[PDB]
Amino acid sequence: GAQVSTQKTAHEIHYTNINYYKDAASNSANRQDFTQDPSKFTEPVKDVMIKSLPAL
Amino acid sequence: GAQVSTQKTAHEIHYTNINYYKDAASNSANRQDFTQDPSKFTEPVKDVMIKSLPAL
Amino acid sequence: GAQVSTQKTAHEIHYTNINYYKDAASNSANRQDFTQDPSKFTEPVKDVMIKSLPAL
Amino acid sequence: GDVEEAIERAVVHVADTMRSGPSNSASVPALTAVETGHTSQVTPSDTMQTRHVKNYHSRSESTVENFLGRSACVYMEEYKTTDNDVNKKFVAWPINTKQMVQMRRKLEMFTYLRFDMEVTFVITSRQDPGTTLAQDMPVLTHQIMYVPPGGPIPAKVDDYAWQTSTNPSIFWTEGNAPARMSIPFISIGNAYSNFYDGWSNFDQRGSYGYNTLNNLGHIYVRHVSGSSPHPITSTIRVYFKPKHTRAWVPRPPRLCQYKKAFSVDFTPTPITDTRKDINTVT
Amino acid sequence: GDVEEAIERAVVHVADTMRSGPSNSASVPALTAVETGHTSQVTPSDTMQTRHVKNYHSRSESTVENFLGRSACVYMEEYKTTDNDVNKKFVAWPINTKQMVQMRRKLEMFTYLRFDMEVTFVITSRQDPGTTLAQDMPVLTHQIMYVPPGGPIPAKVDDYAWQTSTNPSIFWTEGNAPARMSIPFISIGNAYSNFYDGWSNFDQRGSYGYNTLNNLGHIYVRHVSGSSPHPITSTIRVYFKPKHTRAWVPRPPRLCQYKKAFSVDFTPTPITDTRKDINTVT
Amino acid sequence: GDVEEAIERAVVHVADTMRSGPSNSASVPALTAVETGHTSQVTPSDTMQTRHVKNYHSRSESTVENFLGRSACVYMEEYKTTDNDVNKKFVAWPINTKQMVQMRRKLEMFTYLRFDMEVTFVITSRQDPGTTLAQDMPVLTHQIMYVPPGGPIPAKVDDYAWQTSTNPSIFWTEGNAPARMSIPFISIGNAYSNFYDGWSNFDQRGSYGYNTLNNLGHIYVRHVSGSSPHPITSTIRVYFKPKHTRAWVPRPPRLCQYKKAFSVDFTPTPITDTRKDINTVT
Amino acid sequence: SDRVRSITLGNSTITTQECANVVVGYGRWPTYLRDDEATAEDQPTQPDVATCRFYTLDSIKWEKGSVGWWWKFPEALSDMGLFGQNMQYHYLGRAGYTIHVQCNASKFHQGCLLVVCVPEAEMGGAVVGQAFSATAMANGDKAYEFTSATQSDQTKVQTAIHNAGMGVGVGNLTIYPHQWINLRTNNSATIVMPYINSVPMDNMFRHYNFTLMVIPFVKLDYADTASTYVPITVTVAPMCAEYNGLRLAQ
Amino acid sequence: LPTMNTPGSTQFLTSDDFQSPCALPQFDVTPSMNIPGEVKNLMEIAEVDSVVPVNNVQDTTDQMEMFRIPVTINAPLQQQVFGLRLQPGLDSVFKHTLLGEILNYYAHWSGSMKLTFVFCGSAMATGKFLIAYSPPGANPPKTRKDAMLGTHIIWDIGLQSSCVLCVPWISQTHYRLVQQDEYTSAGYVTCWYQTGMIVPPGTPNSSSIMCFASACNDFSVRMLRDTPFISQDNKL
Amino acid sequence: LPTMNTPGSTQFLTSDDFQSPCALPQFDVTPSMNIPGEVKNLMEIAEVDSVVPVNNVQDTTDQMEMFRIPVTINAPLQQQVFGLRLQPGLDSVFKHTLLGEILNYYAHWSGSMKLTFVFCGSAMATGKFLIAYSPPGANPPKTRKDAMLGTHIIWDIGLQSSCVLCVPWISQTHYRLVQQDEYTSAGYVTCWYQTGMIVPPGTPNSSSIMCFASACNDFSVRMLRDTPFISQDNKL
Amino acid sequence: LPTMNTPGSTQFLTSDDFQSPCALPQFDVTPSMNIPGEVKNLMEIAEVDSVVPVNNVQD
Ligand SMILES: CN1CCN(Cc2ccc(NCc3ccc(F)c(F)c3)cc2)CC1
Ligand SMILES: CN1CCN(Cc2ccc(NCc3ccc(F)c(F)c3)cc2)CC1
Ligand SMILES: CN1CCN(Cc2ccc(NCc3ccc(F)c(F)c3)cc2)CC1
Repeated sequence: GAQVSTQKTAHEIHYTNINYYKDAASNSANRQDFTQDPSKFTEPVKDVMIKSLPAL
Repeated sequence: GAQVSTQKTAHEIHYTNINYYKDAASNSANRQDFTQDPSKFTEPVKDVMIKSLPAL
Repeated sequence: GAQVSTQKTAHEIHYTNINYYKDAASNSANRQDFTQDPSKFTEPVKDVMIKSLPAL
Repeated sequence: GDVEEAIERAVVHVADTMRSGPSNSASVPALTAVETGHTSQVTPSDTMQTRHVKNYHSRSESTVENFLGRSACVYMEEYKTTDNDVNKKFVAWPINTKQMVQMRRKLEMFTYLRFDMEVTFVITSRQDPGTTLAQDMPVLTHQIMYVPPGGPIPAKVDDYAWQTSTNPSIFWTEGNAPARMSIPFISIGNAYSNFYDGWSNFDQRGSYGYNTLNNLGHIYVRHVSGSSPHPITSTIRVYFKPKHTRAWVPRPPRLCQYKKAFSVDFTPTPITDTRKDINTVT
Repeated sequence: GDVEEAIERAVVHVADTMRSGPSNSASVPALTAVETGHTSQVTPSDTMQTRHVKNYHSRSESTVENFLGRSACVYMEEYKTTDNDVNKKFVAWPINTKQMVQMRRKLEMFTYLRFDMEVTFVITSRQDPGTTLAQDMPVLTHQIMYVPPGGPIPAKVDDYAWQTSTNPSIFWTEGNAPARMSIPFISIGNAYSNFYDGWSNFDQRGSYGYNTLNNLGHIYVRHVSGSSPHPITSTIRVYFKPKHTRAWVPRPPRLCQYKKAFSVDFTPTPITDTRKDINTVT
Repeated sequence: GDVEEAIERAVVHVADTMRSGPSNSASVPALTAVETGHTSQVTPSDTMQTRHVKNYHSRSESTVENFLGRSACVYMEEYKTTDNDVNKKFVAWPINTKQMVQMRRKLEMFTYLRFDMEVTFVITSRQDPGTTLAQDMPVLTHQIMYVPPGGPIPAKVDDYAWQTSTNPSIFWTEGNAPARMSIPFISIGNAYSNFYDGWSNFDQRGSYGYNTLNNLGHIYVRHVSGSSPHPITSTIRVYFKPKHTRAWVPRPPRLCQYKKAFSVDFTPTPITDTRKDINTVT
Repeated sequence: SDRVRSITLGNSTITTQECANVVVGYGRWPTYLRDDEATAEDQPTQPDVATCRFYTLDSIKWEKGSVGWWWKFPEALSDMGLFGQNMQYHYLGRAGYTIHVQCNASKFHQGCLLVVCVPEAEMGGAVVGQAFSATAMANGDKAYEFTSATQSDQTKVQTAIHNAGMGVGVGNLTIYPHQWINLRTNNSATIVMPYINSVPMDNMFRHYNFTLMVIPFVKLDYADTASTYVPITVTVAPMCAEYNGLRLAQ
Repeated sequence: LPTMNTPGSTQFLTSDDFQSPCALPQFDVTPSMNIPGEVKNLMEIAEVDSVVPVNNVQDTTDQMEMFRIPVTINAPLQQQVFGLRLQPGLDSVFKHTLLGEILNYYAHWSGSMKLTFVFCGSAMATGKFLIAYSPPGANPPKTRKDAMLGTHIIWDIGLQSSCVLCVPWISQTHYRLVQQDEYTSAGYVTCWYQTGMIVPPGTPNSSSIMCFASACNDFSVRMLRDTPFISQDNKL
Repeated sequence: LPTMNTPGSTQFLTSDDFQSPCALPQFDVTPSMNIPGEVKNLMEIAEVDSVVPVNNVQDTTDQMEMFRIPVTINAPLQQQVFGLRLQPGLDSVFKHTLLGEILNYYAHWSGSMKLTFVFCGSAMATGKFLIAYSPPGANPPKTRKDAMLGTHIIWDIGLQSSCVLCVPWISQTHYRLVQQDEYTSAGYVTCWYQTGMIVPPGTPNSSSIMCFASACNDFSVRMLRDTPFISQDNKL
Repeated sequence: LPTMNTPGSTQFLTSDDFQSPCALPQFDVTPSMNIPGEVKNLMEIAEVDSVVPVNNVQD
């Protein structure tokens, strides 16, 4: 039961991982996630504002 | 001959195991069993009693 | 997820590789590439010259 | 058959709480009768209005497997590399789990047990104080030997018995990881017994108590060939870690302090501590 | 099922720049109103002509997982193998992350955290200076014991409490790799809290601040059985490395120097450094 | 997908030699004109009769990957465990590849480079000579810390900065294998530059040469807690091994001996050695 | 026009004829506790309308020399209508809030205010290594004064404005939910704050959920007018409040 | 096969799970037998009732008195029968009960609790009692009027001699510390006379009550820890 | 199974990723809860505005003055309002801003920046301002005629009280050092009077402006490094 | 898992090829650019002409 995934590298490559312990806390760091969303802190307003239109 | 099973983690993940020795006593602890039944010590009576109904 | 490839040896043979780390910089040296092209430094002229024909 | 894929055990979460509203009826869940020896199965939903709650808590850490699945010291002893007294240069320990208090109390919560054993040895050395200490000695080596009941017992460090041909043994060198082994279930009965309310002889005479069933053997340790110009003292600690455990017939935990390694003798103790009066809550 | 083949996360590159030409219209992207508390989303393409550019830069290294995924010292202490003072032969440290400044400041950028922990121990020894140093001692061994809150606490190096039966422990020998373990999320709440603006007692009295929620336990260390003719001093360093991290409610980084290990007390500090005048740029 | 089976690279052998016979024609392969800056592509088959030969030679060992794929010392330094001078108990080295001559010359055959780095550390210790040497000390431990540009710099062995929370570090103990790590391509530009014919300030003033682009940071090393009754000296050697290399714009190898670690300064040197006369061949 | 806003909670209404948008916490609207996230067993009480309404919390006076003020919640509403009674009679509580801060002045006045809600705004004592009572930081609905100079009295919190009494740069408070009241183009600020905490519920007498701060970044100024000060008023309204654990009154 | 050792090699962790060689190869174990009463989880023990020594009056010459709660025929209209703190792992009352012992091996606990009271008076005696649970607060109740505000049940004594008070799990956190403090308080439990005890002629003037403690089916524990009740100074 | 240890075995690297044994086997973690305001990347913080203390006049008795840029009714036709170097991680102006703090944890940075200016004068006041960004050069601008050559925007004060100047990313290298030097300079930013500020009778003669700094959506950082702003001498 | 170390363990060979941990996890490298004049083998250099100093007359 092995997992194969790509590894970080511009535009110019696989590694295998296996878990040996029965506790999920023993796994290695999952530092491959890159999803993000800044609208929570930058646009917390109630009514959406179009950049082109005047603010008020 | 490898075994794949889930690992403990709320609601937000596999590990591989292989046995190397010919004696079952050498295996790792099987601490993944969670079945339990307390009726043996809490309800040892002969005639089942309904909680809603009076005890006597 | 294992890779199998030939290993250097005249005319008289496989090795397996697996990547364990999540960063491509950790991989081993890829010293199996042998493509080359010297025309960049030896024939940098604009008009191709045929060896048999006179240079000028 | 490169992967078996063991099915999930299915996390067993604790019971949820169901919404309950006002009630007025002849059913009386609260009233019961403990005289039957039956513990009531009421829930908070049966006595006051409650909201719906989903519990994701699990009782994984309370399993007997996990409760007893921790290594614990069971014995420690000292022996010198060189000395005048022959008996002081090696250890001879009859195996038993009653020497150290914490592990004893943990085990004594169940009448019968059945498990595999994992044994680990921690060995350390130190130079004894003295007037002259300047010496050079290579790394030391130690031997651990297990003697099932009835086997020959060495009488000195350099006895012939140390040439084990059937007795399992471990040779270990300082600076490496601690030694380890696995031991299967080696009881003549169907389960280890922590308590034994009986005698040895058929006429109700002789030894009494759990001392009668203790016949697990001995353990001997020595320095292989180290013999320093000046004394060197070493200490060994033994750790037990049950595996694949099953338990039967739970019993109340002990309250009085232990006083003997092969008996239940004790001194009467107060039930618990006291307070100013029945109403004091501060 | 010999290979799962986890799908690619798909490198998320930063936004590109689109070509823009001369404009003359009633739209005014530049003008906005910060009074709304909304940060403007303008781009350079909205105020000057720009060429088309493909950006291959990525924000991989700025993730919270990577930002906090570095081991850092959190505590160091010294203990002697032999000495007159009993309290000086072992360490007793209440667990907390506020002792060392850098790691504290890193953590304090988020109000709430939830992560697994990876702990590593670095142990070193040295012979104390003295008039006579000629001695021979085998390799030393150390024991690390973790005591959850409410458990028994040893009072001396050779106390009975060192016979751990339920408390996890590590036995380590010098010359090998540093010891290591993994610790899951062990908070009673749903997340660790770096700050707590509240009191302990319900009448707004007693302890105040994050000191109230610190109940992680203790760590004890000792030499197993080493007792040298001459003193030997050892030092232990503890390193924490969060894993699988999640963070909430960011807060501005601290500006004033730390002064207490269990309080936010500080001294007023200037906002920043000064320069000759508002126009000086040299 | 248990096996990928990477296709063979197909050994690229050198060109063969084709059989050639007597010729008499207007074609003149031998005659050319170097004024065009074009190197002639003639072969021995074009000027004398030759037999057919199959060449199995390969140019595998001449690839840039293999040419630079060898670890080489780049720096060595000494530091004492205990001494009066604070600055003498630890090392602080600004990273640069110009210190050691051989590796410098190897790199300087290309104008631009782009590669990953593999770093290995070799550490050794020795007891300083003195009148009294009889002492006993456990194994020593060392710490290596990497400080990117702009980070805090320690000023003494026991400074607070040694509590790395973001700066990567390695703790190593003597008697084990040498420490090692991998470093990715960490240049702000698209490739490392060995040479830089330019200035720092925009008015053609200030620092000149490759010293301007050297901003890789520092490396610090110290004994963790070792403090012996008598001085002990340690030495550290740093080895660099490029991986996944690409090179551009080759340049002629250097001829004059190096004289400065951050400049191209040199002294004029003869082109080559001499002989008796133009005809001497003995 | 989007310059006019109207908010109706319970039996109270707020109308502002000149205002900006309404910031909404971290993009999360207040809501009741879900069944799969709760921990307490017994039925909660949800006295909407009776408790979800606007409560004006006294008034301050903005002078040319003002430095700022702060309030701490929910303790500020400790004795305000049925909300206070419910908070007294219950062990656990949970509720979001809607904060509305009014400040109006003529076209000829100038000034700028920063309105910000700081969750878990822990504060340090005036003298390091010295404890203070629960009276120098919250005493009901009364507002507390910041200080331009460094505080010296040991019985009260460090009031140095530029550090915000938290050891952080005052200019960096923008990270928290906030709004600006600029007299040129604004008269009020509205913030909707969801329930933020590390546990589903908590006691409201022992824990200060969040702190409200008003800081004049540009000091008030005017010339040749009969008005000497600009009053400032604060109005709050709990939303989706629910209590649990009925006990005797504290 | 190239390899590199990561940190943590050669360490001995007392809570690890690794395979190790067997010292007695091909050993034949004794066949298993299904002994009655198998236990597979300490919670099964934790849910069994046990008597609570509520009468800790600092003057108990006879130890068995600790289990008996006195009750009298003539008492003021409203009077307190007993009161205690709800600290199952720390308070002296629950410290040594069958439930308390289990918790002391752990650090965190959560869930509801059951308190069962049994009237051991005469058959002709009668009375009513009010039992109330007060969540955490600034001050514990002092009079019945204060107690009756919180969760409570009115207990009537008749043919059924036992009544159960279920203490609900009301807390701000999912878990509570066994070594409880001000932050994680749990409240108080008190009992008061509702009507008083009445007896006919020729009966004893005093009676006794007993209390039983147990955990509900949602109870659970976490973080194993070594208990502090048992200690030794020298090897046995 | 034959094996050989490669160099690097038994070393402790502070930034490694390896599996290790768990010290608390089968531990039950508390259920997760979705607290509002989750953050998954420091850039999300970096894009939030923060006030820039531009008025560092070496004579600020009152600290809060550092945030106010003075403006006067009567000034020469062309006059400079302020000027500063564009060194977000090194210059004292941007050193301690919400953006500057994040960069100081890294060594390389790239991308564009936003500077927002808000006029906090009276409602009756009016004026125009010229804000220009000058790429790196031998000499910074000295007069408006020099400044207007580079990138700039003419700001008109009206109902909309805020204007945004987007500083484009113009550089010879893909990245720039946080510890900036002559080689990797970034240029200057200056503001000048375009028309001047005019006020009617009965208004204050002075006004103030504030500046906000934030990063665009193409901003990024690299090479984590320990910040130099915080230090200690003794264990706390 | 039983194992035995063969000779050569813990040695440092300067021309070995082994994987090692990365000290800067999830580091984002600068995008590649095709600079003119890439060289992939020293022979390419070796085939370029160069002037030979034949007149070594010791004077
Ligand atoms: C009366 N029983 C005896 C067993 N005791 C538990 C027990 C069982 C076996 C052991 N050790 C078995 C063992 C394991 C490994 C050895 F090398 C060895 F010699 C012996 C220790 C404690 C419970 C009470
Ligand atoms: C109030 N919180 C306490 C936790 N602190 C973070 C934290 C959490 C856990 C730890 N260590 C947990 C731990 C890990 C391993 C052990 F062996 C051990 F005893 C304890 C250290 C810091 C943030 C503030
Ligand atoms: C001006 N360039 C600088 C780089 N130099 C090559 C070079 C690049 C990087 C390094 N070392 C990078 C490094 C690798 C590992 C570390 F721990 C560390 F701190 C730094 C050494 C030489 C060529 C000339």
